[PDB]
Amino acid sequence: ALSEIETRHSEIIKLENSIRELHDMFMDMAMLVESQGEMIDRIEYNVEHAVDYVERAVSDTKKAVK
Amino acid sequence: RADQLADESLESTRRMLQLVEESKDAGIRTLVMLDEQGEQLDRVEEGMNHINQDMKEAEKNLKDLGKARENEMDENLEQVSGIIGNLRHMALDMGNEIDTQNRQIDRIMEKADSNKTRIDEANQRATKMLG
Amino acid sequence: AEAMALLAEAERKVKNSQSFFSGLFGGSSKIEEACEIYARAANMFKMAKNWSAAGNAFCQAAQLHLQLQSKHDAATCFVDAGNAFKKADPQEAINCLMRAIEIYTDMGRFTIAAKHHISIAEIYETELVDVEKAIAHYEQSADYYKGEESNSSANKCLLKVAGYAAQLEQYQKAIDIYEQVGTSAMDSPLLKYSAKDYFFKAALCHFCIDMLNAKLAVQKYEELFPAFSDSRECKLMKKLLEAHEEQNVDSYTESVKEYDSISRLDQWLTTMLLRIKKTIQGDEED
Amino acid sequence: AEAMALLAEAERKVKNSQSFFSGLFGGSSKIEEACEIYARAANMFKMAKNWSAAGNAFCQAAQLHLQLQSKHDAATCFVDAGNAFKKADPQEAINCLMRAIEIYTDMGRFTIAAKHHISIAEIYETELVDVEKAIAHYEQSADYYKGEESNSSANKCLLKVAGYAAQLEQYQKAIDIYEQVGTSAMDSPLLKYSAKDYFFKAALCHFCIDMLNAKLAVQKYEELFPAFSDSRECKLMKKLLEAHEEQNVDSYTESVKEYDSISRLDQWLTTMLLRIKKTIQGDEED
Amino acid sequence: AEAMALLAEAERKVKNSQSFFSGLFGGSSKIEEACEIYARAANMFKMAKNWSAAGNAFCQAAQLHLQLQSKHDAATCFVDAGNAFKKADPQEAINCLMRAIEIYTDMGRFTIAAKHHISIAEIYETELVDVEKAIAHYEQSADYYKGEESNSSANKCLLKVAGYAAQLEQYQKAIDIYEQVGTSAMDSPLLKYSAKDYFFKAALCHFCIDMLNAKLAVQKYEELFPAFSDSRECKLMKKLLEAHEEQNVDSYTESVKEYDSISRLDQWLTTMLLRIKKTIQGDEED
Amino acid sequence: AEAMALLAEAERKVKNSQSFFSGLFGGSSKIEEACEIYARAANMFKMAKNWSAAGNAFCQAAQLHLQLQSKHDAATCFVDAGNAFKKADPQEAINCLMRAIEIYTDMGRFTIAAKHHISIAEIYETELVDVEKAIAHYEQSADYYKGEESNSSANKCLLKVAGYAAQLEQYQKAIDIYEQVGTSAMDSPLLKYSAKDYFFKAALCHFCIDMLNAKLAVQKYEELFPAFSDSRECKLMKKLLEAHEEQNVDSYTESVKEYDSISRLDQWLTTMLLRIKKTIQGDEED
Amino acid sequence: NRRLQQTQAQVDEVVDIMRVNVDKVLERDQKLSELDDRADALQAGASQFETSAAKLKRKYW
Repeated sequence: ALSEIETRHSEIIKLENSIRELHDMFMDMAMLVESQGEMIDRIEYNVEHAVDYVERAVSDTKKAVK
Repeated sequence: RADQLADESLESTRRMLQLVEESKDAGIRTLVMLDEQGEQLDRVEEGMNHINQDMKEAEKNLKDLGKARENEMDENLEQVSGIIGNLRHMALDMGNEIDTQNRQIDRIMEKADSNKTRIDEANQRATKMLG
Repeated sequence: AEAMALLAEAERKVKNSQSFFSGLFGGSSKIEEACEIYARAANMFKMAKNWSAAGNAFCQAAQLHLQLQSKHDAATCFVDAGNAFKKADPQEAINCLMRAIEIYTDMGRFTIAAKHHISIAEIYETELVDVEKAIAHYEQSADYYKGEESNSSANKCLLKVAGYAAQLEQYQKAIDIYEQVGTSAMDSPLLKYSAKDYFFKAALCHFCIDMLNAKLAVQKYEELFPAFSDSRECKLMKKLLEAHEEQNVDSYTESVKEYDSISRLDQWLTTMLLRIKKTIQGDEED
Repeated sequence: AEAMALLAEAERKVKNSQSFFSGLFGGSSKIEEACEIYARAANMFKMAKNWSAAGNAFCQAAQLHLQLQSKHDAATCFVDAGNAFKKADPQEAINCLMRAIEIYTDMGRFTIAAKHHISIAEIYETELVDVEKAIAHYEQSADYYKGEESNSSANKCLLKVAGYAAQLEQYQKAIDIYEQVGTSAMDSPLLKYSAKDYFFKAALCHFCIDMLNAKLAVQKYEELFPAFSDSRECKLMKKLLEAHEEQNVDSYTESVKEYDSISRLDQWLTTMLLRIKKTIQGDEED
Repeated sequence: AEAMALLAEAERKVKNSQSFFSGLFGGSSKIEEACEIYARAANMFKMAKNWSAAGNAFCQAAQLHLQLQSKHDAATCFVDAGNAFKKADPQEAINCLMRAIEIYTDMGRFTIAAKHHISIAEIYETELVDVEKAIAHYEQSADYYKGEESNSSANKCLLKVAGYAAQLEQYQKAIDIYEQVGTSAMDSPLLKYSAKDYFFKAALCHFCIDMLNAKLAVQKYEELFPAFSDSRECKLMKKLLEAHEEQNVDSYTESVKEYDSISRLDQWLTTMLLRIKKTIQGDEED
Repeated sequence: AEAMALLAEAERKVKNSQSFFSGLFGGSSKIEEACEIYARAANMFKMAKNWSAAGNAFCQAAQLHLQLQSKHDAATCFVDAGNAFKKADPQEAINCLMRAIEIYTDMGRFTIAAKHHISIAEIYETELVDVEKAIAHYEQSADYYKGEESNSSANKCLLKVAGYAAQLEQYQKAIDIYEQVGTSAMDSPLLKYSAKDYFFKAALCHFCIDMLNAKLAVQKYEELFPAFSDSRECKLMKKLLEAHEEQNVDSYTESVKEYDSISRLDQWLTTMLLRIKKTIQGDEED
Repeated sequence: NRRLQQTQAQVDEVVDIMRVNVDKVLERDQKLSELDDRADALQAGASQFETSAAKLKRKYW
């Protein structure tokens, strides 16, 4: 009976639908997580060293009061 | 078109199995990357608590200084459904690894601007009593 | 080692100098010492898992820290106090946070003011049940995020506002919020998907209207029938609109019974769907 | 605590001293004192949400800061001013940012210069509606990102450049940008995924090219039957290329209607697709 | 250049001055210099991959750094030493870390204290196999994370505690942990999915139960086949409860054979399933 | 504002003072001047798109800085120089980086050292095409990552090492690397899924062994049957192992053609599978 | 229709978590960028602090 085989169909496509769109979000995600990764590399970097320069600044201030 | 709909929609579920498989692997990178990001921040805070101290001392030192078709079909979909187990292993952990860090990042930005100010004041009070 | 000992010493030193004690200078150098004391006490109170004492102690250390001029680290102390009372058994978790925001606020640090502002409304709702003030907070906070142009965060807050606004019967004021957060979400194609639920919510909220609004909102909605995401938005709404306009608490509660199969309903939806289900019966068995 | 009062005090102290008021040494602490004043005013202005009064206030404080010897925190103030004007009712947001970048740039701070540069081009488009200059900025900024070996941001910007370039008839310059952003994308197996859409966009863009500029760029693509991600990129393209080489505005309009079933068509694609639809019809009755 | 030389000189300078050399202020600049020395040695040792020497050297520089009165930067060194010994040849990996936490803890930095606390229990388990002490750490650490309202990490620890609690026969104490970590997981619609596995584990963990404690836990679980995720949770559980109540050590063993098809069984599950498989056999002879 | 002028003044000042110029003190305070000079010039050089000049300029400021005793700000500059030469037209983009690591390494900053170490081996391969030195760097770098318990980056690098090692005919050393990276990946359930491909590679890699080194490696693999993931690993391998132990290069070339469906064969695989497709034929015509 | 409706929403439920992922991951991107403008602006003053702390060294040491 087509009324039964046709019903199955409409349900599978509408299933395929919601699918591909969701998967789209997975892709964009990996694309977003990446951009953020390279941006944090510069953050930590500038911060890490920022602590190195200050570490030398404080070491001098301490020896500037003795 | 029975067989033309039970196969095309199935042909997609097959092109769908890999999809979530491809997104799962792509998601794994988010796992290893958000894990690396969490580590590289543990040291940031370390350097943030490092500056917090030194400044407090410096400031004080300056004061002291101033003064079987469906059987397989299902298996292909089951794999897509099982992947949720991996999709769960991601969104969760990192999803929470997000809060902990963000709440920490703000505490990092503040002190970051805090020390900045105390440096401008220290410099001003220092200039008036320079060589 | 002993908290009581420190709290006491701290007290003896936390007091504006006078007489031969003041001499020429006196203030900051002392009050700070006491701050460090109370902090050291609140610490052991926290390891001992007494929290309450730890929190009240942080309140002391913080207050004193303000008596020295250094508002920043102080406010952060209030945050520590808040985390204490929060994970503790007494209240005050609300006061410490208000005392933190007043500072981040008049200081000029609105970004964080809103960061803790949403935490505040989040406690004032889940605990104090004070929804009116919670909403006032979610709102003012969203205004700050919007100020920083941090759209996303501002939307998170707005979503909170509207979401709880519909629960407090404020349906119209909700649909409007959904409208605004909708026109400010299509500018970014990274929210395309998201733009749906908004229209579904805004169309579900009813200020006891006698027809459209919703029939007009579903119309304003731009869908592409061969769509996939959108299947979880207007398509249902239409059926609901028809089930509403036509007093039939059998075609509405049924369509929601079917929809609850392809898209599980959350507490929110259910609450409102039932409210509508009641408006229908209350127009029917009347 | 009155802004007007502060603004007046600030002006009263912002002036190079001489004669009796000078004494011997000038006083950068004065100009800076005035800066703190204006800042304090701009803050309460942003409080009451007068923005137009906050922004112009920051400008003052900012300008004065330069008269001191602190370009850094000054530029940051210019940013505060830009953020104000942005979320305000007047303009100036463009001037403040240009005044900010001149500083970050001459200071040796390109990372940040580009961070605000993209914001700029984003304003000159979403607001002033001046894409011809916006693209210019999206580009120079992508160049700065490309200098900091920050492939990511560089590509985001390039994508903006080409994206709006196609909308400004610049179809060829668009494919070129897509080619570059495509070549410097395969190197990293992290972009392999999205690397499809680039080829689809590029092949779609046509500088009125009367040939197979795309049919040559469609085969250049490395598609794979089993690769299902690919079925969402060139597979359609080929079918479109045949529908153009035969002036059949029916096979193309049908293939796009079918493709809108397996892969939704975003606003962009739609616009360009109709542009090609016209190149076809137009070549029929032309 | 030579580490031996540095280690020696570091010893020469690591001593309170005296006579003219001391003058008026010997200061801690010397003890600190020695610290920089030993660190410089531990460094080349870590390069040569001698680790042992590197670690012990860091311990030296660290201890001296304590003689300097700068706990923070010291503790971090203790961590360096820990990272050394850990991925080294000798032991001490446990010692350094304990000496690190005593500092982060007394200092008031529980956030980082828990960070190394979990690393500790992780080594005390994957190496020393001192489960009873590891659980104590995973737990206390989870308490700290819970205090920092960092639900995340707190749960990451609790899961460890319960997970390794079932291995120590502590089945009831395990299910309870799963109950708590579940209750403080429903309040957040961001844990809806995982909430399954918890109920599966808790329902599996049986403290020699006889009633329907699991049938009751599975009932507490709101399942609706349409909320499909659940399939990988209780659907099996019920079948297991049936094969258990029917003392059929064939249906249970068949069910574990089938479920291992729809959802693979990790180490944990396996071991426990066999324990239940024995409770059935031992009941068959009852 | 002229770079050409600054480069001159910098030179005129970079020189160990003496006589009157030295007065009483001097040295670092003079060399530092020339340092910021060259940096100031390098900036405008990078502004005029003269990169080459900018890079050589940074090289000057850098070397001089070393002549002041501040390896830190120096190495960072060397990196800036590398960033210039890289996105420039000359070379030395490899020299600057080496000169940077020699500093980050001897200084003790292995974390960041490996951070640039991988960038180095990445350029020495995508540019210089010096796989020999490339592998050496990818490796040593992974060793550093392994020291900082950064299992993650460590394996990323190992994967590079083995990956390109199989290309240099180093099949055996490759499988060994895959074994190591495999034993240090199962401890982390966050990698179990990917752990398959490792065994697939290690089994595909053949150091001209005619035995069943692979039939033994495929057995060492832990697979059940209903594994959604495992379908992309050994299942094929066995079919390949049989097509070899029967000198039937027709079932192997067919299996690679079929498997190429459920899982697209990337470059690597193609090359090795061809090196396996040849051995069989060569075993036939022999 | 059995397995169909079964696998139907099985993903419609996975379509939600990503809606949360894409957002929670984008909210971070902007926050980190905010720290990039402050953290650097901080060390920017550190360049002054070092020199300033040195000038104090030649006056009291």
